[PDB]
Amino acid sequence: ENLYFQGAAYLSRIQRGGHIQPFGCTLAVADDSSFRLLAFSENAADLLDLSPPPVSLGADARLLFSPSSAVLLERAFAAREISLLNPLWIHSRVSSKPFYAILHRIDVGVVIDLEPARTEDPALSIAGAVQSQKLAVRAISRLQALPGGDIKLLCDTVVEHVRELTGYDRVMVYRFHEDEHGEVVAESRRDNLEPYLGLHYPATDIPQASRFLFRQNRVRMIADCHATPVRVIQDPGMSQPLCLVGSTLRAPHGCHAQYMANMGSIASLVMAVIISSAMKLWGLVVCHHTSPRCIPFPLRYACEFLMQAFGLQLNMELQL
Ligand SMILES: *[C@H](C)[C@H]1/C(=C/c2[nH]c(/C=C3N=C(/C=C4\NC(=O)C(CC)=C4C)C(C)=C\3CCC(=O)O)c(CCC(=O)O)c2C)NC(=O)[C@@H]1C
Repeated sequence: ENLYFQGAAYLSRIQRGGHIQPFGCTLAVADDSSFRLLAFSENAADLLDLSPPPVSLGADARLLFSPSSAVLLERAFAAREISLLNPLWIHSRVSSKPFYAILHRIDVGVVIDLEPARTEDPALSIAGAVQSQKLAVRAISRLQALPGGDIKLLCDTVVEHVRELTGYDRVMVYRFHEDEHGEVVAESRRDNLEPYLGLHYPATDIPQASRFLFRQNRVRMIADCHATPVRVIQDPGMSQPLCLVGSTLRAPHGCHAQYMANMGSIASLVMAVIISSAMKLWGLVVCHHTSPRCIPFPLRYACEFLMQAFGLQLNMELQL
């Protein structure tokens, strides 16, 4: 309504921008049991230690990974619901470098985001997975244990639990006003950082396109706003840029990358606060770091279900 004069501003370059963040790599793979590579980020061979090259259009994507990894991929692709197995713990074929693989389906096939695992030891990997999930359930029960009719205390508790879970320098709750401008209504930050609590920002800083995408893609991580985006090489038969809207590694729009650089938020993690209207974006939990940061997928998943629990409790206290 207030941003009506923008139309669908930015939506095409956010959905199909052609670039990923360099901390990981992306593969698009045929969804017909051939595992043919349809597209790959130009850094894939480098990140997989693999410089007919194994990373080339039409090659078998399974041959990038260890033989036991290929079996997990075959299972995940054939599963009734691909999201249930995310993330896969898989190894590159030649170097045995471990990755979390996050799979999703698009128009043309399956996208695989590969995020390097910053531990080889499987047991410490499991210990990280486990601790996060149990931290989210603990956070959720602590939100359940909260005296009702106090949205401010709910927001102040959320920011403390998310800051302990994620380790970001600054964690905020950003609430959208009626006129679509926002306000920082709760903050937990490193004590040598200037507070943003109580600050108001124009509606135009978060365009309708971005607000809309947060309904389907509820958690977005940016590892380094200064990182050079990586282009996607695609099969010449694809008539438009790959859909990256569901990718964990989608590069920020250059206007946002510059916004983050000007704010000194080198890294961010942004999560949707969704309530019933059938669903409304009430606000965001916005995490900033003053250095690069890329937390493992299991911690981001644990945040996502904490945020579902926050939305439901918030939606109860609002209808009440
Ligand atoms: C470019 C001309 C204009 C513009 C575009 C733009 N913004 C976003 C998305 C976001 N903008 C913010 C804003 C804030 N972050 C903060 O820390 C604060 C203070 C609390 C504000 C107001 C946020 C949170 C997002 C979401 C980003 C994310 O997903 O992590 C986009 C979408 C970017 C994309 O790639 O998805 C775009 C295009 N921003 C401007 O300021 C210009 C007017």
